[PDB]
Formats: sequence, structure tokens, C-alpha cells
Amino acid sequence: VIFIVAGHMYRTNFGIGHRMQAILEAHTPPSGSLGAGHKGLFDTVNNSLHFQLGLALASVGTITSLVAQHMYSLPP
Amino acid sequence: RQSWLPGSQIPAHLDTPAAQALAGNFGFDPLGLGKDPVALRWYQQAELIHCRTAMAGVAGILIPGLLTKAGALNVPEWYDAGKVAIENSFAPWGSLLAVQLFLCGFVEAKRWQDIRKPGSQGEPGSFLGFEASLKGTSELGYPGGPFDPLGLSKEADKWADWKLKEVKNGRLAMLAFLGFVAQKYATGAGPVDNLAAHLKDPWHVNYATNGVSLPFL
Amino acid sequence: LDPQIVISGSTAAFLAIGRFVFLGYQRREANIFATNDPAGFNIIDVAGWGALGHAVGFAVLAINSLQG
Amino acid sequence: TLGLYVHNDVMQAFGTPEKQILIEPVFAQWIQAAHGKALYGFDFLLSSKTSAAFANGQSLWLPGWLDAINNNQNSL
Amino acid sequence: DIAGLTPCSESKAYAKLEKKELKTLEKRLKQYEADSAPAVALKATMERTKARFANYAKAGLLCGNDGLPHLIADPGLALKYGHAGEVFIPTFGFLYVAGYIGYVGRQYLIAVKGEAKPTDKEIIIDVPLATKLAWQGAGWPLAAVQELQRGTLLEKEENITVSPR
Amino acid sequence: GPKRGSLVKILRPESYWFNQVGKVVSVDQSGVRYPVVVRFENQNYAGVTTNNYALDEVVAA
Amino acid sequence: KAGNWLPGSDAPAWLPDDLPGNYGFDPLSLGKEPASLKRFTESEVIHGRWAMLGVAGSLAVELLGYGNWYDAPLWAVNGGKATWFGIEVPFDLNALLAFEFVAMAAAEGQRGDAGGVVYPGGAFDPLGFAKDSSKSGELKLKEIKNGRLAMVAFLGFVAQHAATGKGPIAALGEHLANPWGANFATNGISVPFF
Amino acid sequence: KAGNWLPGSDAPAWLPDDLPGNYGFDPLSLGKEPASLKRFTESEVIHGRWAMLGVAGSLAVELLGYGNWYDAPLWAVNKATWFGIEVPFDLNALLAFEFVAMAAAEGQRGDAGGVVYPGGAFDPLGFAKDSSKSGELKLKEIKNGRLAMVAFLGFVAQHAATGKGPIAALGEHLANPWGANFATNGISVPFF
Ligand code: CLA
Ligand code: CLA
Ligand code: CLA
Ligand code: CLA
Ligand code: CLA
Ligand code: CLA
Ligand SMILES: CC1=C[C@H](O)CC(C)(C)[C@H]1/C=C/C(C)=C/C=C/C(C)=C/C=C/C=C(C)/C=C/C=C(C)/C=C/C1=C(C)C[C@H](O)CC1(C)C
Ligand SMILES: CC1=C[C@H](O)CC(C)(C)[C@H]1/C=C/C(C)=C/C=C/C(C)=C/C=C/C=C(C)/C=C/C=C(C)/C=C/C1=C(C)C[C@H](O)CC1(C)C
Ligand SMILES: CC1=C[C@H](O)CC(C)(C)[C@H]1/C=C/C(C)=C/C=C/C(C)=C/C=C/C=C(C)/C=C/C=C(C)/C=C/C1=C(C)C[C@H](O)CC1(C)C
Ligand SMILES: CC1=C(/C=C/C(C)=C/C=C/C(C)=C/C=C/C=C(C)/C=C/C=C(C)/C=C/C2=C(C)CCCC2(C)C)C(C)(C)CCC1
Repeated sequence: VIFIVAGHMYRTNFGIGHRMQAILEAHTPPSGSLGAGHKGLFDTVNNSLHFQLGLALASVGTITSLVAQHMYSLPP
Repeated sequence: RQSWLPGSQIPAHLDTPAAQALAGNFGFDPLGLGKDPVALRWYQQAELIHCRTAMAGVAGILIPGLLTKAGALNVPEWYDAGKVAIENSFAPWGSLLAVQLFLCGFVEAKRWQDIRKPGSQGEPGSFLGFEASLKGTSELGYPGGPFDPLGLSKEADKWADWKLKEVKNGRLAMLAFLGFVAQKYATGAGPVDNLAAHLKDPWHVNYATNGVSLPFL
Repeated sequence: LDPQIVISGSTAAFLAIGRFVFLGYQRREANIFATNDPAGFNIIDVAGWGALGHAVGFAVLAINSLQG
Repeated sequence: TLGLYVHNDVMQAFGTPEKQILIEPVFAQWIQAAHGKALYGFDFLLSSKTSAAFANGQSLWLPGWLDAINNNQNSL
Repeated sequence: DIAGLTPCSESKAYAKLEKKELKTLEKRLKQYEADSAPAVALKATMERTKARFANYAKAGLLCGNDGLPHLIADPGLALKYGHAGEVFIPTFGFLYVAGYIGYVGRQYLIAVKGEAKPTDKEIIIDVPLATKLAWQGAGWPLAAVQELQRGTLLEKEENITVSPR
Repeated sequence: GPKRGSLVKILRPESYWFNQVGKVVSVDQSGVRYPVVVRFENQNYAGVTTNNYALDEVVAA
Repeated sequence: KAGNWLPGSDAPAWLPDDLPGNYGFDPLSLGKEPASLKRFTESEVIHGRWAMLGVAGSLAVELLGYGNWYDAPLWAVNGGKATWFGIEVPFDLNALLAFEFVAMAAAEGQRGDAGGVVYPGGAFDPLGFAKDSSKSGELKLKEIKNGRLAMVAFLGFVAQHAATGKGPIAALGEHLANPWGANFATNGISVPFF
Repeated sequence: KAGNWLPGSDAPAWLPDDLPGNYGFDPLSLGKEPASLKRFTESEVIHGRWAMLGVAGSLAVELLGYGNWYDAPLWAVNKATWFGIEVPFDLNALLAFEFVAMAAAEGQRGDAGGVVYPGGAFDPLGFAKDSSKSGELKLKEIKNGRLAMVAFLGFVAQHAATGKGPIAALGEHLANPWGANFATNGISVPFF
């Protein structure tokens, strides 16, 4: 139920939904502590495949550590 | 001029017109802690505060401790006075310590902001009527007004003598309190008892014989 | 219990609260294709706010069914 | 870490195991007491009976979690 | 006590380990003469063993299920239960001596950079200047926080960096 | 540009002595592209203590 | 300028002097940027008004004899019926949560559709105390000072119940019974080593 | 100038002579600045008037035979009384009425800028409608108020020492003057 609700978040061809580049352009804090914030990162994740593979491998490696750590102690 | 060692060279930061006129200058900084003049100003203030509270504390040790060997004032030892006082008191010690932390924090923060700016606590409106008497007296660490009631600071020709008597009695009272602490740990008796033991047999009752201070003998 | 009252009331509440007070904010943040509703409250808006209504209604029914 | 291991090896070699630096892991044991383990005696938040989280989770999922976490025959 | 650890003066495996070490030392002792030098050495060993176990039981150390002293590294828990002399007082003692060494080295570097041969003073040590800074470095935390508050502790961005900074 | 013996600061980012201070030896007055000759008290990874720079790569600081 | 939170220190240049409640208090420099500062003015006035209502509600519950502010939602956990001034209220927790969500969503949404309205007037100001445009700033300063006092008082309610476990009027009764033997330092919670 | 607190001393240059009670007494130089000195004149006159009323109240309570000023709030720790006649209230209601009345009166007084001497409805008999004996009456007023402040601090210290009212300790001083004072006390002088 949580993933089916979460999969209705982004803007496809139906008018409603979040626009990811607008989300990245929004999250820039005042006082310039992150500089320009997350401006211009949508064209560096979507245009690059090694960035996407790095994010994917970071997530999958941490989740594989999670699989081992939770399957030895909580055997299903 | 006068020095803590006749013959040693005076450090260059304690031989300046801003340092020679302070109080009790004898060229004593072998660690070089006062080379920064802002640091020397801060350390002047810390020395004055340690001097004054050390004198008040050591007076509270000695005068009840001397008069208890006379007739009146059955006063316990200073390492036992807090326990007897909290048995006689009305509040537990944590509540009394919290009250004194608020009351001392207000006063100490006043003195803090007067260190950070000399012309600071004389803001009009900031105090009901004590705002005009909470300035300094052109020399920081030496306030006027309600502090110094008897007006002894007004006379200029006695003033370096008053400063130097204060700094000598204060440094000597700091040594007195550190001696109270060490004597308390090594012997276990009161400081007037230590003085009576050094007067009764000087050549046998001292820190070479207590078995603590130098244990290689 | 009364399932129809809870589901219909939650759906009516979320559809009204998206029809009247959260319509203009959702239009400002977003800036099938045409309905004759005077505020542009089209079919997909009905689907989203009714989905939230059914979800909160069945959540209320489940928490009531546990009696906790 | 290498210095503590070499220190304890020298203490075991010289015949005196009572000299070796054994630092107790009180932070992870604090976490285990926070999860409901009654061996370290901290008694807080899931290990104390008078806790809000203990009392709120008690009817539904805590009696299995406590029985499984206070067993020393599993890896939980 | 803390974490289910018994005190070492109450622990039984502690006394068992003490008795076992005395038993090994007396089994090594009983194959010599009375007043011989190996006998005197082993009796001094047994004396130091008994003194060490008495000193560890005296200091209030916590023993485990094996009879070995355990240390407590949390400031508030050790200050509450009287275990401050095993991590907390040692960590501030170490920070005093380590910052001593670092501050004396930093003052030696800044003292020798202002000459015509800084590297030649780095290879061949100026011993009087090194001893002067070694004696003056006892007020290193005060001088460290004063150099911190003036902005002279740090170099600005005149440092060496790479082309993407 | 800068004079002989004056201290300058290097703004060429792929240099060993970028954001550091050297001493001007000479400035060539011809149409050479890199006339400013700066020596440095420390050597690079190639053991060299001298490089040529342009006018907009040195700042007399 | 209303005053000075610490006498002798300078006021920050990003706090304008016309703004109500300006004591110059910003050590962490949180309001240095103007849009953030405008949002913080909005949020301070809103938090202050809700805290005045909360402290007034807690006092009016405990002085009139209906438990304290902590015992007030306890009918919804056990088997019980809600009350108000002794009069029973015939609603359940699901219905009340629905009424509160719809009504507060409508009111907060109408407030949020306005751009930067902090002091609206009009229908929210029927008696017309702010219809002078010269005596308004003194009332705004009174409002922000009572609001800051109410916020501090409500956080004191929360921390006093988290430490001792009683109502604020009962804590005031204990502090008037024995002021030296009943305070935050005779607690065992607020200072762990007393 | 009303006189001199210490003969031979000099008058401070910040105290004007057209001001009641100006004995030149300012060793700490507290009122050197005029806004501070204005606030202190206000505070001195208000403290003096409240102390006159308080001393007259404590004297009337003890002379008319209804305990002293220390026995008077003892019923609330345990039934009020006044002229020997009961008053049907409790300290919560009394504190409420007193807070409302003092808040209103104090607030109306504080709305005025620097008014020490209001007159008008506060002065029905019109004594200060001449501006010649009015300054003498102000001087009489500030001297009586200083005497009453000293009297009330004497009452507080005297009861903290002996544990008795002022009229009873006055009778003890009139009975045995060399055996009942602040020194047979055993508190004010800690020796002997
Ligand atoms: C403030 C000055 C002062 C004075 C007058 C005394 C006096 C005494 N000390 Mg104490 N003591 C002091 C400070 C002082 N101490 C300090 C700073 C420490 C820590 C180092 C101690 C630690 C200590 C121990 C462990 C013992 C004593 C003992 C004694 C007694 C025997 C004499 C002796 O061996 O002293 C020891 C002397 C010193 C430690 C050096 C004194 C330090 C000062 C600053 C030196 C300069 C003195 C000055 C030039 C002249 C004296 C001043 C005087 C006229 C006021 C004697 C009553 C013994 C005792 O209890 O007998 C019953 C004893 O066992 N003292
Ligand atoms: C390195 C990280 C670290 C961690 C994981 C811990 C862990 C702990 N600390 Mg320790 N502590 C630390 C460093 C740490 N400490 C440091 C650097 C200091 C000096 C500031 C302290 C000073 C300190 C005191 C004075 C006390 C503790 C206590 C504790 C225990 C419970 C604290 C709690 O419930 O709050 C959640 C944990 C944290 C927020 C981690 C930071 C801990 C802060 C600095 C102190 C928290 C104290 C807590 C508010 C008091 C709880 C009272 C208790 C009776 C319930 C817990 C084992 C308490 C204790 O003795 O319990 C038996 C206690 O009274 N610590
Ligand atoms: C949370 C509500 C809130 C908000 C949004 C503000 C916002 C503001 N205050 Mg106000 N203030 C508040 C509560 C708040 N205050 C309270 C309760 C008091 C009484 C203590 C004050 C006393 C005060 C003074 C004297 C002054 C201000 C001023 C200001 C303005 C500039 C300061 C700033 O940028 O900080 C923004 C504030 C926040 C971001 C609040 C959140 C703080 C952090 C994120 C968490 C703090 C948690 C807290 C410390 C936990 C306590 C735990 C407890 C157990 C100890 C800004 C409009 C200045 C002004 O010009 O008035 C208009 C000024 O002079 N405030
Ligand atoms: C809003 C002002 C306010 C007032 C009038 C009180 C009053 C009280 N508190 Mg509460 N409290 C407050 C804020 C306040 N508190 C805040 C902000 C906190 C979170 C830190 C607490 C957390 C707390 C705990 C944990 C406990 C109390 C307790 C008490 C009672 C005993 C006195 C005490 O030790 O307080 C504690 C004192 C402080 C927290 C410092 C107060 C400083 C304030 C916040 C600054 C403003 C005060 C202002 C300058 C002058 C007072 C104005 C006021 C008279 C109108 C007393 C009825 C105790 C109790 O239960 O008694 C039986 C107790 O155990 N308080
Ligand atoms: C109750 C508060 C009070 C206040 C606000 C004043 C204010 C004033 N007095 Mg008055 N005075 C008072 C009580 C007060 N007085 C009492 C009780 C006496 C009789 C002892 C006098 C006797 C007196 C004389 C003879 C003169 C003044 C004068 C003044 C004026 C200038 C002096 C000044 O600037 O100091 C400001 C004053 C204060 C800030 C008072 C506050 C109290 C301080 C902070 C603490 C005092 C504690 C006290 C000593 C405790 C005694 C305990 C005992 C056991 C020793 C100023 C209007 C001079 C004047 O020109 O008359 C108008 C003048 O010549 N006063
Ligand atoms: C206002 C003037 C005044 C008068 C007439 C009295 C009278 C008395 N006092 Mg009280 N008292 C006063 C002020 C006064 N006191 C003040 C200001 C304090 C706080 C310091 C006290 C604290 C006090 C204590 C602790 C005790 C008394 C006691 C007494 C009684 C015995 C005599 C004595 O020892 O006096 C006390 C002596 C002094 C206070 C020192 C004299 C200094 C005065 C105040 C200077 C002004 C006096 C003035 C020049 C002449 C009198 C003026 C008057 C006629 C208007 C006597 C009835 C004792 C008692 O109860 O007897 C059974 C007793 O134990 N008084
Ligand atoms: C100068 C210098 C410089 C160079 O550079 C270097 C060097 C040399 C290092 C330096 C030196 C230094 C030093 C020596 C220091 C010292 C200090 C001290 C001793 C202090 C004390 C100090 C001291 C102090 C404060 C004290 C105080 C005290 C008190 C309050 C007391 C109190 C009390 C009493 C009454 C009694 C009761 O029953 C209790 C009590 C509570 C206990
Ligand atoms: C300013 C600044 C600045 C700088 O820069 C920094 C710093 C310092 C950080 C800052 C500060 C801050 C602060 C202090 C804050 C605080 C706040 C608060 C307290 C809030 C509350 C707030 C609060 C609030 C709103 C509250 C509200 C309340 C309410 C509604 C209540 C309700 C209720 C009642 C009736 C009763 C019942 O039975 C229940 C209940 C339900 C419970
Ligand atoms: C002038 C000057 C200046 C320079 O510059 C410095 C110096 C010297 C510091 C200064 C001085 C000062 C002084 C001396 C002060 C004092 C004050 C006082 C005594 C007050 C009281 C004051 C006091 C007062 C008001 C009082 C009031 C009272 C009253 C109402 C009472 C009431 C009552 C009664 C009927 C009875 C009942 O059963 C109870 C009661 C409730 C108890
Ligand atoms: C026309 C018109 C009208 C009417 C309207 C109406 C009546 C509407 C309605 C509408 C509606 C009535 C809508 C609905 C919607 C709904 C929906 C869209 C739903 C969805 C659902 C969901 C999504 C679910 C899910 C789930 C499942 C399946 C399982 C369990 C879990 C959950 C719950 C999550 C009026 C009168 C106003 C006016 C005139 C015009």
C-alpha cells in the first residue's frame, strides 16, 4: 500500500504530480551555505549514466548489507 | 625596576607603558601567557577576581578558625562547615546552588559585558536608576559608584598604593587557599592546627615528615 | 459499525476540502483537459482527492475495528 | 585499535590477563536496553515496565519481541 | 553495577585468577633453594602480584564473568558511579601532553621559518630555541585559545590547492 | 609589468606554485607570451624553482 | 526599538527598529535574510496567539476544577465521554478529528491564501481597537510580549509535567507550600547531580 | 537646602536647593544624572508614604490590642478579623481584589509622566493652593516618611532579633534599659 501510494507522486501526462527539476530548484537554503543548492543537478543525474549507476550501486550495496544483517538475526 | 628574579631579563610585553602601570608588575611571565595585550587585559581581570574572592574565602577560613581557638564562635572546620551548615539550614544544597548560580550569573554577566565594552552598562533605560552608577572608573576592573561606598578611591595620591596592597594581599591569599587544600589532604587537620604543630616542634613537624609531599625520603 | 457513513463522509470531506480551500494553492504549485466545472476541478482532481478520502476512511475504519 | 590489541597480547604473553585494557561497550548495550534486553540493568523505554512505549506496544507486538530478545539461544 | 558487572572485590573469578597466578608462581618457586637469587626474584614477583590485585580491588574496578577489570567510557556514567579515573582523567591527561607536543612543534616551525635557512634548522636542531619553546609550552591551552580567538591560528585561503579547488 | 625583486602571487591554477608567493627575476619587453620570470624558494616535483608566467597570472601581493 | 535583551551590546542591522518586539535579540543570526525574517515574524505572531490560547485553556481547566491539561484528552483512551464546563459533549474521537481537520483546514487555507497578512483587521477586528493607525504599534508590542510570555509558560507546563508529573496550579501550590524544598533542583530530573 | 547630613562636607553639585529634603546626602553619587534623580524622588516619596501608612497600621494593631503586624496574616496559614469583627474572605479572593485594585490605581498613577504631587481630588482641603507653605509641608512630608521608613526597618530587624512586637519591646526597654536592648539580645552583637 505504501509503495502504490508513493508511485502516484510524479507528474506524468495527467496534470497532477511533482516535477523533479522544480523540487531540485526549490531546495536551496538561505545564507548560501550550500551555494546554489541543488540547482542544475537534474541535468547531471538524467544525462549521466555513471551517476545513476553509482547511486544504484550505493543503494543496492547498503541494502545487501541490510539483507545479511537482518537475515542472520531475524531468520525468516 | 623590581623583579621576581634580580638578574633575569624582563619579558618585552611586561615592559611596556601599558603593562608597567598595571598593579604589582614584577616581570613574572616565564610561560609568556601575556604576550597578547587582549589576553593580558583578560588575565588582569581574572587575577583581580581570583584575588578578591580568594581573600574573602581565606578570611572566612582564618578568622572563624582563629576565633574558634579563642572563647567564642564554635565553628567547624572549613572542610566540614558545609555539612554542618546544610544540617542547620532550611534548603537542600542543590536548590541553594541553583539560586546562587542565577544570582551570580546575573552579576558575572554584567561584569562580562563591561569587560567586552568599557562604556557598556551606562545605557539609559537599561536600568531603573542604577544604570548611571554601573559604569567604570576609567580603569577596567576598578568600578565605582555603589561599589566602594567609603570613597577611598577618590584620592589620587594613595591610589597606586591601594592597588598594590590589593594585589599583594590577593596573591598571598591565593597561596593561602592552595595551602589550605594541600595541607588538608596531607595532614587531615585544620590550618590553625597545622600552625600550632609547626610552632610546637618546627624541626620535626613539617612537609618533609608528613610522608606524602616527597615520598622518596 | 457503519462503513458507508464513514467512507462517504471522509470522501465528501476530502473532496470538499480540495474543491474549495486547496484548489488555488494546487494550481499555483502546478504552474481530462477540460470540464465545465467553474473552477477547473476536473476528473483527475476528483480521483486524487477521492483516493485520499477512501484511504483516510478505511484507516479510520481499521483503527476503529481494532478498538484502539 | 592496534595498540589495544598489541597491549592485550603482551598482557596475555606475560601471564597477567588482569592488566589488559577491556573497555565495556556501554553505548551499544544502552541501545540493547532501549530495545528491551534485561541483562544490563539500564531499564528504560522498553526494558522498564513503567514506560510509555512499553505500555503502548504491550497488547500487540511486544510480547513476542521481548521473549525473542531475552533469549540467549538465538542471534537476536 | 553498570551493565551487570560485579565489582572486582566481590567477584569470585577475580580471586580464582589471583590464586591461579600465585599457584603457578609457587610451582615455579618450589624447585630452588631458600635464600637464592631465583627464589628472591620469584618472591618479589609474588609480592608485586598480590600488591597489584589488592590495588585493582581497592580502586573499585568492575569485573565481568571472567574476573577481569572492565573500563567505563561515558563521562556522566563514570562520574556518577565513581569510575572517572580510568578513561576521563586519562583522556584529559593525554590531551594535555599531546597538545603540549603539537604546540611546541608548531612554535618551533614558526620560529624557524623567519630565517635565511628554515630547512637547515629543520635538519640541524636549534637546541637552545627548542628548549626555550619546550619550557614555554606549559601554557599551551591558554595560548591556543588566544590564537584561536585572534584569527592567527589559521592560515587564510593562500593555501595550495588543485585547479578544481 | 612588475619590477625586479618584487613579490608576486600566481593565479595559474595548474601550476605548482598557484596561490603562493615568489620573486620576480625579470620581465621581457618583447612580444613574448610569458615574460614574467619568477623564482620560488621551494621546488616542484620536477626539482625546478623557476617558471615563466603571463601578466594576468601574477599579482604583486 | 522595544529595549535591549543584553544592555551594552549592539543591535543587529538586519532587525528594523519599527518592527514590534525588536529587542535586538538574535545571537544565532537566524533572521538575517529578509524573506526568512518575514516568515519568522508571521510564525512568531501565530505561535504566540496559539500559546496564549493554550495557557489560558490550561489555567481555565485546572482552576475551575476539571483536571489539568494532561488529563483532558484521557476520555478518548479509556471508556468515557467528553465534557465542557461539566456539560457532557456527545461526540467520539473520530468525529471530533473530522470536525477539527475540516474546520482547521478551511481556516488555515484561507489564512494561507493571503500573502503576508499578519494583522488582518476587518471581520477579525469587530470592536475596532486597531482603527487608529497611531496607537496600533503599542498594542502590537503588547501582543508580542504577552505571546512570548505565553510560549515560555506553555513550554514550562510541558517540562514541569515531564519532570514532576503534576498540574501547573498544583506545582504553584507546592512551590508556595515549601519554596526551598520544592523546585526544579529538588527534583532528581532537571539537574542529575543535585 | 534642608541642612547638612555631615557638617564640613560639601553639597553635591547635582542636587538643587529647590527640592525637599536636600541635606546633600549622596555618597554613592546615585542621582547624579537627572532622569535617575527624578525617578528616585518619585520612589522616595512613594516609599515614604507607604511606610507612614504601614508604621501607623502596625502601631494601631498593637496599641488597640489585636496582636502585632506579625500575628496579623497568621489566620490564612491556619479566619480574618478587623476591629475584632470578622471579615468573610480567604487569601485567594483577597489577593484577587488587591491585585485588581492595585493594578488599576498603580496604572492610573503610572500613566502620568512625572507627577509626584497630584493635588486635585487627592487634595480635597486645598493646603497646597498657596505655593509658599507648600514646600515646607513637602519637607515635613519627606522627613516624616524617612523617619517612618527607618521605623519600619527597625520593626523588622527588632522582631527578627527578639520575636516580639515594637510596643512590647519598647515596654521591655522602659522596664530594664540596661538588660533589654540590642545587645542583651545576643544577635546584633554576636560575641559575649
Ligand atoms: C601561604 C603561605 C603558607 C604558609 C605560611 C604555610 C605554613 C605551613 N605549611 Mg603550608 N602549604 C602552602 C602554603 C603555606 N603554608 C602551599 C602553597 C602548599 C602547597 C605546595 C602547602 C602545602 C603544605 C603541606 C603538604 C604541609 C604544609 C605544612 C605547613 C606548616 C609547616 C611549615 C612547612 O613545612 O610549610 C611548607 C611550605 C611550603 C609548601 C612552601 C610555602 C609556599 C610559600 C608561597 C613560599 C613563600 C613563603 C614566603 C616567602 C614567606 C612565608 C610567608 C608568611 C610569613 C605568611 C606551616 C604552618 C606542613 C604541616 O601541615 O605541618 C603541620 C605540611 O605537611 N604546607
Ligand atoms: C559519544 C557519545 C555518547 C553516548 C552515546 C553517550 C551515552 C549516554 N550518556 Mg553520555 N556523555 C557524553 C557522550 C556520550 N554519552 C559526553 C561527550 C558528555 C559530556 C557532555 C556526556 C555526559 C553525560 C552525562 C552527565 C550523563 C550522560 C548519560 C548517558 C547515558 C544516557 C543518556 C541519554 O539517555 O540521552 C540520550 C543520549 C545522547 C543524547 C547522547 C549524548 C549524551 C549527552 C551528552 C548527555 C545526555 C544525558 C541525559 C540527558 C541524562 C539522562 C539522565 C538519566 C538518569 C536518564 C547514555 C549511556 C547519563 C547517564 O549517566 O545515564 C545513566 C547522564 O546523566 N552522559
Ligand atoms: C518559535 C516561535 C518563535 C519565532 C518564529 C520567533 C521569531 C522571531 N523572534 Mg522571537 N521569541 C520567542 C519565539 C519565537 N520567535 C520566544 C518564546 C521568546 C521569549 C524567550 C522570544 C523572544 C524574542 C526577543 C527578545 C526577540 C525575538 C525576536 C524574533 C525575530 C528575530 C529572531 C529570529 O530570527 O529567530 C527565529 C526564531 C526561531 C527560528 C525559533 C525556533 C528556534 C530553534 C529552531 C529551536 C529552539 C528550541 C528551544 C531553545 C528549546 C528549549 C528547550 C528547553 C527545555 C530549554 C523573529 C521574528 C527579535 C525581534 O526583533 O522580535 C520581533 C527580538 O528582539 N524573540
Ligand atoms: C513562564 C515562566 C515560568 C514560571 C512563573 C514558572 C514557575 C514554576 N516552575 Mg517552571 N518552567 C518554565 C517557566 C516558568 N516556571 C520553563 C520555561 C521551563 C523549561 C525550562 C520550566 C520547567 C520547570 C521544571 C522542570 C519545574 C518547574 C517548576 C516551577 C515551580 C517552582 C519554581 C522553579 O523552580 O521553576 C524553574 C525555573 C526556571 C525554569 C527558570 C525560570 C526563568 C524564566 C523561564 C524566565 C522568565 C522569568 C521572568 C524573568 C520572571 C518571572 C515572571 C513571572 C513571575 C510572571 C514554579 C511554579 C518546578 C515544580 O514543579 O515545582 C514544584 C519544577 O520541577 N518549571
Ligand atoms: C526607600 C528608598 C529611597 C529612595 C529611592 C531615596 C532617594 C533619595 N534620597 Mg532618601 N532616604 C531614605 C530612602 C530613600 N531615598 C531613607 C529611609 C532615609 C533615612 C535614612 C533617607 C535619607 C536621605 C537624606 C538625608 C537625603 C536623601 C536624599 C535622596 C535623593 C538623592 C540620593 C540618591 O540619589 O540616591 C538614590 C537612593 C537609592 C537608590 C535608595 C535605594 C536603596 C539602596 C540601593 C540600598 C540601601 C539599603 C539600606 C542602606 C539598608 C539599611 C540596613 C541597615 C541595617 C543599615 C534621592 C531622591 C537626598 C535628598 O536630596 O533628598 C531628596 C538627601 O539629602 N535621603
Ligand atoms: C527609628 C528609630 C528607632 C527607635 C526609637 C528604636 C527603639 C528601640 N529599638 Mg530599634 N531599630 C531601629 C530603629 C529604632 N529603634 C533600626 C533602624 C534598626 C535596624 C538597625 C533597629 C533594630 C533593633 C534591634 C535588633 C533591637 C532594637 C531594639 C530597640 C529598643 C531598645 C533600645 C535599643 O537598643 O535600640 C536599638 C539601637 C539602634 C538601632 C542603634 C541606634 C541607631 C538609631 C537607629 C539612630 C537613630 C536614632 C535617633 C538618633 C534617636 C531616636 C529617634 C527617635 C526618638 C525618633 C528601643 C525601643 C531592641 C529591643 O527589641 O529591645 C527589647 C533590639 O533588640 N532595634
Ligand atoms: C602568574 C603565572 C604566570 C606565568 O606565565 C606562569 C605561571 C607561573 C604558571 C602563572 C602562575 C599561576 C599561579 C601560581 C596560579 C595560582 C592560582 C591560585 C592558587 C588561585 C587560587 C584561588 C583561590 C580561590 C579563588 C579560593 C577562594 C576560596 C573560597 C571562596 C573559599 C570558600 C569557602 C569558605 C569560606 C569556607 C567554607 O567552609 C567552604 C568554602 C566554600 C571552601
Ligand atoms: C528567538 C530566537 C532567536 C535566536 O537567534 C535563536 C534562538 C534563541 C534559538 C531563538 C529562540 C527560540 C525560542 C526560545 C523558541 C521557543 C518557542 C516556544 C516556546 C514555542 C511554543 C509554542 C507553543 C504553542 C504554540 C502552544 C500552543 C498550545 C496549545 C494549542 C495547547 C492546547 C491544549 C490545551 C489548551 C489544553 C488541552 O487540555 C490540551 C492541549 C491540546 C495541549
Ligand atoms: C539615600 C541613599 C543615597 C546614597 O547615595 C546611598 C545610600 C546610602 C545607599 C542611600 C540610602 C538608602 C537607604 C537608607 C534606604 C533605606 C530604605 C528603607 C528603610 C526603606 C523602607 C521602606 C519601607 C516601607 C515602604 C514599608 C512599608 C510597610 C508597609 C506598607 C507595612 C504593611 C503591613 C502592615 C500595615 C501590617 C500588616 O500586619 C502587615 C504588613 C503588610 C507588613
Ligand atoms: C457533479 C456535481 C456535483 C456532485 C459531485 C459528486 C457527488 C462527486 C463525487 C465524486 C466521488 C464520489 C468521487 C470518488 C472518488 C473515489 C476514488 C477515486 C477512490 C479511490 C479509492 C482508492 C484509491 C482506494 C484504495 C485502497 C484499496 C483499493 C484497498 C484498501 C487500501 C486503499 C483504501 C488505499 C455537485 C452536487 C457537488 C454540484 C453539481 C455538480
